[PDB]
Amino acid sequence: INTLWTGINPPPNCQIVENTNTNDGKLTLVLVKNGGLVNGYVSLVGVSDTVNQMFTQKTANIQLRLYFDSSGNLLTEESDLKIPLKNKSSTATSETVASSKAFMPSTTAYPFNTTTRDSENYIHGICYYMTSYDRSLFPLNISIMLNSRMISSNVAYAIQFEWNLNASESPESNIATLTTSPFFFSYITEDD
Amino acid sequence: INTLWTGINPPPNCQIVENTNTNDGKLTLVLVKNGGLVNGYVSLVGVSDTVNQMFTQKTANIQLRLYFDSSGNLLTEESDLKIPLKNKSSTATSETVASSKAFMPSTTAYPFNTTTRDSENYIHGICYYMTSYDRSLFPLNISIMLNSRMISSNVAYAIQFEWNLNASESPESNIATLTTSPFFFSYITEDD
Amino acid sequence: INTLWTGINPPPNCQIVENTNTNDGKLTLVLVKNGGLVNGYVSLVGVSDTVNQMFTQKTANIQLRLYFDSSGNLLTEESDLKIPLKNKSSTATSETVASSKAFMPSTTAYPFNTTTRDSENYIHGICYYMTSYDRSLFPLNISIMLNSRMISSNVAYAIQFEWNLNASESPESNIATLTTSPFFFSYITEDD
Repeated sequence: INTLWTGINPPPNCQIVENTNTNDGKLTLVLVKNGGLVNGYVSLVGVSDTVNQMFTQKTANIQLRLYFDSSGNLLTEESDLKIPLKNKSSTATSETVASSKAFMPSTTAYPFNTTTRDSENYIHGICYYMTSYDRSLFPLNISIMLNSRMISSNVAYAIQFEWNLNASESPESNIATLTTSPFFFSYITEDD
Repeated sequence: INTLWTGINPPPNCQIVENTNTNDGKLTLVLVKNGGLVNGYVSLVGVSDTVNQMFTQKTANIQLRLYFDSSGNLLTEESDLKIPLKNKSSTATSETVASSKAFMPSTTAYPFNTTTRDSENYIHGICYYMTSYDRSLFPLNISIMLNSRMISSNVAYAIQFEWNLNASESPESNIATLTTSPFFFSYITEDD
Repeated sequence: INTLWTGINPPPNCQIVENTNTNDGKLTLVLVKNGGLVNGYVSLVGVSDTVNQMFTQKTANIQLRLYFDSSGNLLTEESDLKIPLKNKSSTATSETVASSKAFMPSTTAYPFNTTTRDSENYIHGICYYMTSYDRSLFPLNISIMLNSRMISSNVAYAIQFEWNLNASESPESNIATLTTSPFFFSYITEDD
């Protein structure tokens, strides 16, 4: 049960836009309990042509905000991911809510809405986008927020993924199925 | 047994130049089963005058292709690595064949030779090389394929590393035994 | 017991400057036993006024040198880290000197003071420093040396961290609580 994910290759379960009437992408998130820290693995695959065109320009920004409750269960209504996470006990969602907080980011490490302590609970790094026709690689800046702020009375934990493109003439086409490359990461996990 | 590796400080076990009939590099590969993911650790060291006199050029491309059978076993023949991977249980491999599939990259999140899913199963990142005389750092792109294509009937999985340099004037002498800094990756292990 | 650390959020446990009568930074370090590997986590925070004003220039290089005795305990004398690394069996240390070795960097994969092997035991990568007023990032260079050399007869293993700024005009203020973003690393653990 040391794993909590989206599933290997899942169906469209994102909402890359503050409008979209449905799911436009395909987030693949794999969290694994490693004692003190949690092991991250993140990768996005745009499903909606609207999201598949964003890159067509020269600069873009996609961010997905995830919110959990006090027991580490995804809150579909609040968070951009609209499909619950499950812990691989098959490849199918495992039952027995034995607490998923084990995968939750320590609020003592990653404090909520605090000043005189300014953010300093960010994850920064680079992932890459492989060009449609040409197989080139454009570096897109990725950063994980971690307990951004609780927008809801029922938000106890938060993990936010933000990809930022800012190059000179991205793939001008659409075959740009937009595929962010895997971004490996870790964060101090919540106590028990 | 969470560990499948090349062993600590192995002996020449690669075939880097697509020409050599002898091993010209020492590859260190360590895979550790961690829930639904597999923690990777690669580093490479040059052995032959040939390989070592590569960063003497402002441009290089070394690539190692590994192929395993349905039982997570390495195909020495089809691979550039000519020594089977072993599981930590001493510092010496452990016997029995409970199957090394648990370390094999899931052929569901990373499919084989087909279109409509054109690549997107690549892990791109950056590792470094630290000059001989001086102590300066050179960025050298790394990218891990993952089930490129079954170059043989008896191929179940494949993992291909690829170190590429592209700067302007690198340690041009020779002592350059060549050394990639370790690069850390993670992918979705095979079901079981 | 697979978690050796400083503890989520610690007290200035450092000694960056080769001067400071006392500590001046808050190093956050998490090691995790993981098969033949050790998954690391690193983030440093500036406490002193002197430190929090380094990034008021264009360059800087700070290095926390670490050393352990044959059983894997942090030798506070020789290190710039002045508080032993406790085991996580609460959020407060764990007893039973059943050995912390398993967390230590294999003296074989990473040898000590020697030639014919010069250096070749560094981990290089980039983490980031966010701007105080602007929400920008300035990439710094962190190298992890592993088993540098043994400066004392009681030195068994060592893990040296080095961060390096080398850009052009950094957050010239002081608000610079000097918070380096987390740096994920892995190294091959000592036999047992």
